[PDB]
Amino acid sequence: MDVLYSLSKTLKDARDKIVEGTLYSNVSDLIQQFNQMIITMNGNEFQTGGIGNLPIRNWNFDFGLLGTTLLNLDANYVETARNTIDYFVDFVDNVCMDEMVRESQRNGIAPQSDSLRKLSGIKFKRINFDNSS
Amino acid sequence: HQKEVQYEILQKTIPTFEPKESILKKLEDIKPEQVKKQTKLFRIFEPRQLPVYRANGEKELRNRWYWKLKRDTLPDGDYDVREYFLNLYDQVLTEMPDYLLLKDMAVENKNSRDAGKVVDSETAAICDAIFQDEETEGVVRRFIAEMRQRVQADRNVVNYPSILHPIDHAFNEYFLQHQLVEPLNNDIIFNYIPERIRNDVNYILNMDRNLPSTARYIRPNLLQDRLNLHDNFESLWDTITTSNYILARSVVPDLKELVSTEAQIQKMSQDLQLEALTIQSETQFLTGINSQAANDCFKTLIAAMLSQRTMSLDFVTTNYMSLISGMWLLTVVPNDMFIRESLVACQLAIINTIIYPAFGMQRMHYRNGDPQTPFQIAEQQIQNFQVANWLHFVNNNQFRQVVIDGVLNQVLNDNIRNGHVVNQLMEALMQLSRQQFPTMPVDYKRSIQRGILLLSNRLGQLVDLTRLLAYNYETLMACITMNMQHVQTLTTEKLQLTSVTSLCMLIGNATVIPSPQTLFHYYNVNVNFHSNYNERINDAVAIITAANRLNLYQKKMKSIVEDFLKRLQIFDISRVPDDQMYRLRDRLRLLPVEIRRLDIFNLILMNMEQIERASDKIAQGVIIAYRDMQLERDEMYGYVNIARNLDGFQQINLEELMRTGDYAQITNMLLNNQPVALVGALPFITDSSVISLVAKLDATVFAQIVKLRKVDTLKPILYKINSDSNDFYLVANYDWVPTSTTKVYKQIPQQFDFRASMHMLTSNLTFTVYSDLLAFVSADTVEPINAVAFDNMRIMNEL
Repeated sequence: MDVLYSLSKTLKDARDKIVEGTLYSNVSDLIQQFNQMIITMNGNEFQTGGIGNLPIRNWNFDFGLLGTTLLNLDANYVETARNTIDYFVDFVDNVCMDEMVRESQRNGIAPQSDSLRKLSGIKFKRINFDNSS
Repeated sequence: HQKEVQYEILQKTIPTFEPKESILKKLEDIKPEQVKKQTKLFRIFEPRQLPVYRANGEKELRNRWYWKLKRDTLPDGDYDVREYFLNLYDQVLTEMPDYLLLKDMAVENKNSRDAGKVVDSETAAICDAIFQDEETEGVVRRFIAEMRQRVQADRNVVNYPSILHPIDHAFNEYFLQHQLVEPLNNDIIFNYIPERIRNDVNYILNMDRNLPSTARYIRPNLLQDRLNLHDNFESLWDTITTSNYILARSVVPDLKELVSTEAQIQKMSQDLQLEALTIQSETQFLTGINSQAANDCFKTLIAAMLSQRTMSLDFVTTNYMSLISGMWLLTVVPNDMFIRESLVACQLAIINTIIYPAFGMQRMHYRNGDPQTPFQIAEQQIQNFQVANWLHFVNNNQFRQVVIDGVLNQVLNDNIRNGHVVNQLMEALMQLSRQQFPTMPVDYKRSIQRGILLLSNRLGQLVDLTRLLAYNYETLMACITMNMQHVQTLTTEKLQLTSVTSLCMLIGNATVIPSPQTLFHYYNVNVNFHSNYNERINDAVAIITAANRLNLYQKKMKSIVEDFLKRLQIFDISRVPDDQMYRLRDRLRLLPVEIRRLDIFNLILMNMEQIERASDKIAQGVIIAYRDMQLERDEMYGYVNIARNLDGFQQINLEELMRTGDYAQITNMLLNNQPVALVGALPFITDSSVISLVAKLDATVFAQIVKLRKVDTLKPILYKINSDSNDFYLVANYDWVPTSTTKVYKQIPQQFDFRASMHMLTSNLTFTVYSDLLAFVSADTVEPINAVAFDNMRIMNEL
């Protein structure tokens, strides 16, 4: 849950802050967090959605890191970031939907969908950051 | 011949200095980060008196104070200006002080009526010049005469008046506000000692020194590896583990009171009865058995584990005494410390010469690449509990990983640390000494069993040796500061099994532990290396990020990476493969910049434009307007064809034009007299001749651009017409407006303002910085006869 929230929060920050012309100092910490997220998610396969009419979606992560060398963000930087962000937002939305449609009598607090169970592993805890909601 | 050639091909890719041993010196000459002190205030600007002119161009009777660059050395061309500011960034970083004590720079104010002092002597000179100036406001004069420093010795604080340009003030204020000296006390020194040494009762640590409250120290930067050189840098990691292995070798203690080599050799010969055998190598069997080999084995094992440098096993298969010793070696040393092929070879020799023949088992047809080692197969295929249990331990005696004080450590099974597992080994080999060896010729069987018993009957010595090895390893590992990453290295340290035999047959009961001074030296060298590594990473990252943010696109980060590796002191850069150099560049790019360097860079980047526009030898551009524009009336020139801005003109970037080589647009515009503004750092000619303006020579300087398709010789004319011109009467005695068709995009010097330049600089009155913290510790040890292990029993108990 903390990892799913961290993914979503990183993506929201990236959508709101990785904008054309902005000082790299406005995004540096976010770029570090985003690159950490990419590194952690790279090489991992996820499957979401096999309950009801929720379609089966397969997710593969092989993305490049965002640059760190610019002084102000330009169109190229924003476009690369936007493509990666679009894929990640789609994945997070599907994982959230997959979790929202499942329930359990015994351990209903614990994750139910396979993707959130995979994201509960230690190899994803690095993604975790500011939990402010 | 062939083997050397192939090994040389491999070694040419490894940046290890070929005389391995000499690396020790290079590691020991790495010092703590050098402490930098400021001797004077950092200044880029000075006040200077310049002549001024009335609106009619007549020189006035008073000069005016203006800020000017002390060193005006700016080049032409925008790219070279940005290179200049990168070099300025490097200069500031190298000369950045770690602390400041303003009283050292405090000098006397000549006009003070209250024994006033200022920092620094440049401020004194400026203040005297302002005090003497007739155009100075009386209030400023009285304030110079009254302004006072404040020395509060009780609070250890000083405040001094200074005159500084705002940029110079920003630099000096940053230096004052961000010093690297922290208060130093006995608690910090005590905590600096590794915790596992503070808790070992074999070492007695005392603090027989009083630190004053004025004591200072600079913390080492012991951040764990941000480059992850243990991942995907085979050559660099091989060099790192080699250098660490050399250092660990230097700090491992030498063994004392070994068994007499003559006596043990004769005992071994009598038991083994080699002469009575038919072994084709009778002499070689006991060669390499001596005190030097035993000490070398001790050092090699402990140092290899300390550096996590992979070991290879060198043995003769026919030497079953070597294999019997290798059984102990595999019992105590984790199997992952060996290269897979060597471990498999030694285990397979032990299986197919000693163990399976002992139990009458068919020899193991082992297959290379099997996920199971020969011992892992034997553990399942052997039914005897002694041998199977010893095999099980060997199969699982790999290093355990644990983080202590933020440092990853490779630690041993507790049965190794207390030496209990040697008993199991003893048990197994006692069983092997009772075995029939069904088809084996009996003299050879007797020799094998007697060698087995030669190792078996040293059970007490072997338990003591295992405990001693483990204790020395743990005590020395306490001094490691960088993560002990376990990787199978490109090259290995070759360990002779005859040296293992020497250690096993010759060790006595004389405990030897690291000296407290040896531990402190080892820890200090480790800390110095770690700190230097971090500081060179930070320097490289800062320069790379500055070059990128300054848009220095011709800059080669490869030279930066090479300088970084050279400053790490342990790499022969000529033998670093190109792929690893580029990977190093890529990983360095991803790291963020350290706060102090990034702040200095921000200061430089924000003040770059002001510094560049203060230069008297470059203009920021030139507007070619083929209309007649009146010369501006500027207090600094008289009449001057100076442009305040570029509003109203298309801009051609001169750097872009130089880079592309495409002169079509500029040539078309110049041919067709299309008004334009050429933008970029340009040298200019100062022409004071009215006749030159009437000749319209400022319009004659651009055609060479088209002729040569170059812009690096463009030198526009900046007219400076005033009463000092030889032909100024033409302006004065005729009715006409001086005009030109070109203007020079340049800025006017900032006037000196006393209120905006006077600051109070604050610092500590005085402190003493210290570097060798462990020099404040009195460190004794117990008598080695009384040294105990982690289990509180004596390391060696056979006494």
